Amino acid sequence: DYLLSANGSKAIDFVWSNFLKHPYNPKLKQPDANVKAAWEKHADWEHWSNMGQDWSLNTPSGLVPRPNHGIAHTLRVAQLVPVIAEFLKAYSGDPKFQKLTQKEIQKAQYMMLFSVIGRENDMSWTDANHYQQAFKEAYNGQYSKHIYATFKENAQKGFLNHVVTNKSSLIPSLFSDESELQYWAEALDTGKPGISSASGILMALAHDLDLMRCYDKGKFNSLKMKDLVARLGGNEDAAKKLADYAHDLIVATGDRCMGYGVTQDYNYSLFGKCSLDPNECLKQLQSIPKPETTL
Repeated sequence: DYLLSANGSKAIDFVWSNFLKHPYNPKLKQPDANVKAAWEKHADWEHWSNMGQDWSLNTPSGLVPRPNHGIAHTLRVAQLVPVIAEFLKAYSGDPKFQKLTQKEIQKAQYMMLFSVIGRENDMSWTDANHYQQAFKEAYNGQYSKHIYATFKENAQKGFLNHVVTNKSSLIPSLFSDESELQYWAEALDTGKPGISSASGILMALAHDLDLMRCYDKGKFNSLKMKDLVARLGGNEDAAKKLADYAHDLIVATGDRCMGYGVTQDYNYSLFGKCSLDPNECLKQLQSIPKPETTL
């Protein structure tokens, strides 16, 4: 509901125009020859080609950059936030979800719009660690700045640039004061915030659910589904209805689904409409009914 608010739509337009519609960084497409060789020594690491994975996607309506972390992904994880929050209040039994206010839910949803704007490639945190160590091995202990640290500062500066000229709209209708705005500026990280509070968990589950778009069924059920079921008081049925909703949002945007339910490849036509026009993407997400807490 808040994605249609004045603050929400403005944040959506900002992250799209300034970050999400722009290509990745060519320098971070692959490691150098030396780092590659050190990377290739670890036959237990995923290949260094992870830095170049999901660079862009060809589509009837145009070339879609960062297809795995674009506007479609961003809008979905935001759409999931208030829905998951209502499922947690009903099925968790955990007091800190009960103390979650509507205001905090709106902020959590708002912050997820900035969750992946700092990315310069599609590599994971586990991939970025591999780069740093492989770099260190190839150059005998030489320091290299962690790529996700660069991602965070990029996202921060983007967030700071937006909120600084819209303080009157954000405070106090969304953020109570500048200090609470300061809290989220420091908490903002790639994918999910570094906090483990009520809002932090809520935002983490939204990010985790949408990972069914790029995770195989085996990895998704083991790494993501179990703690979602565990978060809802071991209610696999409630977790299923939530995952069904995340699935339907992905299908609605023509995105690929690999880890849950009726899997599918890209719908290049539909995915292109949504990935190149946030309002068209939002319109598709609105075609899916909000799941009620009852089974």
